[PDB]
Amino acid sequence: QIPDHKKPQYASVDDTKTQALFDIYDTLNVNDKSFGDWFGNSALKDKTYLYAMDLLDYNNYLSIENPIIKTRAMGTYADLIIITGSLEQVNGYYNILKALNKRNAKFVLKINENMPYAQATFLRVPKDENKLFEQQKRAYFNYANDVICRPNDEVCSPLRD
Amino acid sequence: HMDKLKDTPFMVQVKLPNYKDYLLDNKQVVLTFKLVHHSKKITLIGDANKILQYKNYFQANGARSDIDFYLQPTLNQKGVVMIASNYN
Repeated sequence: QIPDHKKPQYASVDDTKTQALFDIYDTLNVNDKSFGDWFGNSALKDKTYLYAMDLLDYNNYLSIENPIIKTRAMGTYADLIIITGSLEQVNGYYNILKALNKRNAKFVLKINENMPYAQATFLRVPKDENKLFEQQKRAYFNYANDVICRPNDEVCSPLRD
Repeated sequence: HMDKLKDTPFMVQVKLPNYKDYLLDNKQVVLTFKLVHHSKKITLIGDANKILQYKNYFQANGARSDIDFYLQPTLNQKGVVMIASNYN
């Protein structure tokens, strides 16, 4: 179902044991525990609780669960956020994500008026020191273009100005 | 979302819905996920059809085969009510 180069992947970004997660193709499913507990906190893991709620309509819920959950986890902690799409949409999501982001991310809005839905790109880098930051960012964008992205893969277009 | 995996570097792209839809339903989507992800007992009350669909989506091809699901079919009721409980 998911081509093998589009599956999310870890990749040793340094001599540190901490590898970095590359989901360039938006294929990390939120319910998937394979890559660790990215989504869902441990502030509820063993808290005793009892809660009752009205479920959203099922089809509606299905089609927004992954984007909304993934955005909320990733976009809270990123240091660089790119929003790609129509002016109407990148604006709408800049206000959503400026609010959400807890790490003073830099925002870049890439306007593409042919994109019927916006696309966010979330980068978080490990750990003068401002020059280091810039070089790290350039290496992640290179590792995604050269290594992970196929030449004509269209999801990758906001990574390669 | 807030985890001890937030020491870890990442680079993730997301294909977003219409931001007006995000605004309208993000808070409730987060509840639902928060509650099924961590819960040990889920109870679903609603139309016999809708609750079976949710029980299966929630079970994730067995990534949540450890949740104890309890279905209660109804009739004159529009919607599905979830009751999630946890315990140590």
